[PDB]
Amino acid sequence: MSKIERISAFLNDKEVDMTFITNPTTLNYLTGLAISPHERIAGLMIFRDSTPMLFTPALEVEKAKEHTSGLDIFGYEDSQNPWEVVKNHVKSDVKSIAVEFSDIPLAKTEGLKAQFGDINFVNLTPLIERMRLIKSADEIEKMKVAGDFADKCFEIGFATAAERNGVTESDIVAKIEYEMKRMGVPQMSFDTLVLSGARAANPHGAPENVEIQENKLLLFDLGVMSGGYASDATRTIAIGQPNDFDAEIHKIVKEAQQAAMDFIKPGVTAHEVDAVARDLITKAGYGEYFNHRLGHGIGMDVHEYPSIVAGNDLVIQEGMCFSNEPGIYIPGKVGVRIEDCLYVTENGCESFTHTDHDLLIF
Amino acid sequence: MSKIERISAFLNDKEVDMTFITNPTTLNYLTGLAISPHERIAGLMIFRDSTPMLFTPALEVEKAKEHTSGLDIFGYEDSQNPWEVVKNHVKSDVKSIAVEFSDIPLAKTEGLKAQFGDINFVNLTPLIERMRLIKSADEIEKMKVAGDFADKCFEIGFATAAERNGVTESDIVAKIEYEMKRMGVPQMSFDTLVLSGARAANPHGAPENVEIQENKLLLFDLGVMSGGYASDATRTIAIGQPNDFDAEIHKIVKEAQQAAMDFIKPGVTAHEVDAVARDLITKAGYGEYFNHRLGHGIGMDVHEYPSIVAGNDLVIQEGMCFSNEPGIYIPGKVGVRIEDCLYVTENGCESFTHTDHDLLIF
Ligand SMILES: [Mn+2]
Ligand SMILES: [Mn+2]
Ligand SMILES: [Mn+2]
Ligand SMILES: [Mn+2]
Repeated sequence: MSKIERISAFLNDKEVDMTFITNPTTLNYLTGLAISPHERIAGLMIFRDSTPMLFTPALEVEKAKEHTSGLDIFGYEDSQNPWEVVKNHVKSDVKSIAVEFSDIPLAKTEGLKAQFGDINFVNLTPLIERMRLIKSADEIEKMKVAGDFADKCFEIGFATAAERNGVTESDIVAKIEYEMKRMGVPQMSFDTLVLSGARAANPHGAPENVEIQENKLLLFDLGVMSGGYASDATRTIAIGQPNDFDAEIHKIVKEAQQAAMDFIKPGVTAHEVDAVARDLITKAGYGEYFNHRLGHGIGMDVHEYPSIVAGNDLVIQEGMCFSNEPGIYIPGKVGVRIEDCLYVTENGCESFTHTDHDLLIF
Repeated sequence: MSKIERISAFLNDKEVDMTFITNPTTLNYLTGLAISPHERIAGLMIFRDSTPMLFTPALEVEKAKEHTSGLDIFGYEDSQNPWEVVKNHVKSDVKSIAVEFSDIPLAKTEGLKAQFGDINFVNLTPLIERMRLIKSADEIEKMKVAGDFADKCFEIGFATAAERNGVTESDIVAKIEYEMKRMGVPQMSFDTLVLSGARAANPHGAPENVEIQENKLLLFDLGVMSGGYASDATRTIAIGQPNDFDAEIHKIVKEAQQAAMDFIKPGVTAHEVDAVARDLITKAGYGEYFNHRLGHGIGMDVHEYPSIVAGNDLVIQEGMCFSNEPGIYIPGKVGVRIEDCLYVTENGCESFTHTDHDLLIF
């Protein structure tokens, strides 16, 4: 039964009067409508036993009532005090409101207190996070579209680097984001990374206007937003023939990531999935250089639940989405990472990106 | 008054004990420290008669003394509770705090209340907007740098559309932003607009993957961020030879804009600046199709003060920075806008951009 009926069940169980939801991502997940309120006010109000209302600026009202359903919509003009309009549409005794503690600024809560009195505010964010851990088949299709665009990014990026003739890290970044803009993509899901040689072992490194080094490795970490959903992936290639040491580090990381991918299925635990990759790299003598958890969740944002880390005994179940991204980073010498995100099926998993994992030579 | 002296005199006049300033653009504006703190806590604290203090995360502590002087800097470890460090470091009594009411979220004012008690909060933002309304000489150099980048975008945009061969509005936008990226520009200051023929008359049109039209006009509205400051301009050209109706509409807009630039100087009012261009368009027979104010302010953002609009009797002063952008939009037929931003000198004004204003044919 619907997300809205789940939130309304929460309110009765905890004896809270209504919500006032403000985050534009949450608003899109819950209503289907992507709204950019910027400076003005917009809120979603859900009750224990009454029709949910949706309060927007006067200009967005008609757009909103063609592209949502089940909602009671009304608005306000710059000539009005918005909290007075809201007050004129709620005629009950409000003594508690559920809001999102990390998003709602002081002006909104004070403006709200000025009408309904001395409110007791309750945090709604933990329940929203929990509803997002399991994805529907409809959600997984959209994330598959974002994955296809991440695969095109690699082909364009490898080809741009192989032309040499003075090409730099920033030159390659710009060319990649040029092609995505041409195909209609609205933005990247995080800052695009292209790092040459020893520069790939720095955890704070950033693409700059430095020429890529011959006979060294090149790291690409990238991702896009499409239809409100995200993608994330990493691949490490070679520019000319590398030396024997750097090719052996790449083999270790490669086999470690494929072993975690052949192990994931419902019934195992997050701790166990981290351990497959980490034990393999530790047994080979490079444990002190794999210094972060194996993976993180993904969905509308690039960083959600669950956490694939030690000490987490959560049971993996069908529908979850998360990243699988081991690495070895050795300062001044070399750094390598290989990354996919995936979704969990009834007897296994499938990955969102398909580009080759081997050490290709350009 | 230095900027710090100005905040503190405010506190003595209003009987407030101290500040907790949190927005990173404000932080940069007041001290020269530009940091991106994500979810960790940073705060600037000024007093009525006592040395200012600055609270940052344990990382940023010594990159903070790189860029600031005269401030007692100190930090906190991820294993610590930040508001506790703040409470044990402030050894005077606090019952009231000045903050930025639009920026500071609920979790942070509740974190402060649990350490200091029942705080009375007071809004500092009206004062920052009054300090930002007049620009210093150093601020104007940086805005000129951002304006030159906008002239370079026009050179690139005209050339790309001259090539024809099926090029579209969205092809043209991608090439503009590609080139800015290669030069190290962090981002644009708003969504770039390229609109062809009758599509420029839509008040809500947007670049799309459709071929530009021969023998019609083409509109370019664009700007960048550089060094923490913004820019904004518009030009309108022709693709092939235009018709006589569209060329006379361009001439009317050209003269209206140039007329307002020769009028602006200290002493006149904002209402009078709007009327100079508006009367010219009205007397030529198209007043019904000039349906927005003549300009807005510019600085760190593109949406600040003063407002150039009927009814605003504010007096213009040396050092104010605003836009000058009349236009005519006739549904189904044509749209033209021409736009510069400017700074007011001791006896006139000067423009931030220099690209030609005439109707050029590519
Ligand atoms: Mn990644
Ligand atoms: Mn990742
Ligand atoms: Mn403007
Ligand atoms: Mn503009």
